[PDB]
Amino acid sequence: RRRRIILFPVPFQGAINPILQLANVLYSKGFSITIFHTNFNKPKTSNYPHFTFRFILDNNLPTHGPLAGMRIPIINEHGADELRRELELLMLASEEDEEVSCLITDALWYFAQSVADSLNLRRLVLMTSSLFNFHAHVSLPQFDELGYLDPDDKTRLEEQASGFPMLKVKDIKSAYSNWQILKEILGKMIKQTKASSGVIWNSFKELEESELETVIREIPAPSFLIPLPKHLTASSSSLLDHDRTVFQWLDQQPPSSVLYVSFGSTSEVDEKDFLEIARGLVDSKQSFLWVVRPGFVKGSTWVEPLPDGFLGERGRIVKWVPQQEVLAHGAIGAFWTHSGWNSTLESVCEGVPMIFSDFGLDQPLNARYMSDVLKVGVYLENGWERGEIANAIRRVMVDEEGEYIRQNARVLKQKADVSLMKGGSSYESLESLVSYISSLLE
Ligand SMILES: O=c1ccn([C@@H]2O[C@H](COP(=O)(O)OP(=O)(O)O)[C@@H](O)[C@H]2O)c(=O)[nH]1
Repeated sequence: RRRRIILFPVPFQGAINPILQLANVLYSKGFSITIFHTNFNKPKTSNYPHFTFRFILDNNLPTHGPLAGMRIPIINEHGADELRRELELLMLASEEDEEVSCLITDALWYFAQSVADSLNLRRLVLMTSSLFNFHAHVSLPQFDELGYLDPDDKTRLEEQASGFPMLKVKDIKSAYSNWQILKEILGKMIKQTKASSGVIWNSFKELEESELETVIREIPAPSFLIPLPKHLTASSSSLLDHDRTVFQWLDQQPPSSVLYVSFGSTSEVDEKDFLEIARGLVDSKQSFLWVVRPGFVKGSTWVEPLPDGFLGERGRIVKWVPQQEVLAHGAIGAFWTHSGWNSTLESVCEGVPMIFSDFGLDQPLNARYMSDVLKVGVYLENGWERGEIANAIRRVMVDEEGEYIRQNARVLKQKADVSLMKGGSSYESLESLVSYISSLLE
């Protein structure tokens, strides 16, 4: 292959997944692929015989928990010299007829821009969160001087934000609840994304059409929107063993009778709220498949606080599944999600309507957009209460009053499918991306 692309993900599941989906999309278009990766949380290299892996940067920190994410600031602050040596030696060791076209990194690797610059290597960024999230980010000054960033101030919560009517004030509070902490790294990510040679968004035009103008205005480099879950699932980059019972169980369930439930990799709840969630599921009387990661419940290894047989025959709790493949199964009627972007987009691409909870960061923004703009789910935006949970589940899955949500999800899946076909917005965006990358050396 004449042209090689180097991709460098952040080593967590929700960041590895889109990068390796993109790597496959680019390999399909004729590029050779080198993955730079930490030894930490490395994927199964034997699932990618067509890729070359080069392990870097970590050849005392915990492997799990919120402290695991400390690797990202540390590598941003201390990895430049090593990344440069690794990039330069690969650039030098290339075949006579081969050329390294560009580096693609997670936007969170803001340190890679100066490194790539110093080698005259173009860097493109893969955004793993939405255009709407970015639009909210760049509106933070206007939020600030309206005081919305004031955790000890608790007013106008249910009001729409002025100048940003798609959001409520509480959404902004929740999303930027750690602002004073994160404003530094957030600012660096945005700066070095704007300074990049191109931004790839895991999205599609018909999903976030209200946001395109913002990214054209705010980012000089070209933007490309590609809905990676419509190209392929992320099953090959799973860091955990998929549960081997769920599909046999799903085959025993009537169509659209199952609520899939997963609250995310790092989310955490009190025992009180955990039990209230369980009560709401039982009260809904719907069948459910619930992925609970060990540690989800404060103070318990897994799901100890659940009483024996409390979930009855209608429910299953597992630790890990191939999520997009589950969402594609005919038994699934709805998805109760924490509103992480991969999960939300997977559900959209499989046409599954959603019930939304959130645990901060971009999740409240995703829930608000999907529930109020697209109207493909119900946002539980006032905590955990068994009656409200049961009503939301049933509205999406059973009630005739929720038909519009179910139909809106079906229509949006069809729009994603159309965007991939020749002539569609995603197809042409990918065509532009391939031509752009191919042009970078001339
Ligand atoms: O049992 C599970 C739970 C999650 N996922 C995948 O893990 C990723 C989770 O990313 P997301 O952005 O939704 O949220 P996070 O867990 O990073 O907060 C998605 O690709 C899911 O399909 C999976 O394959 N199986």
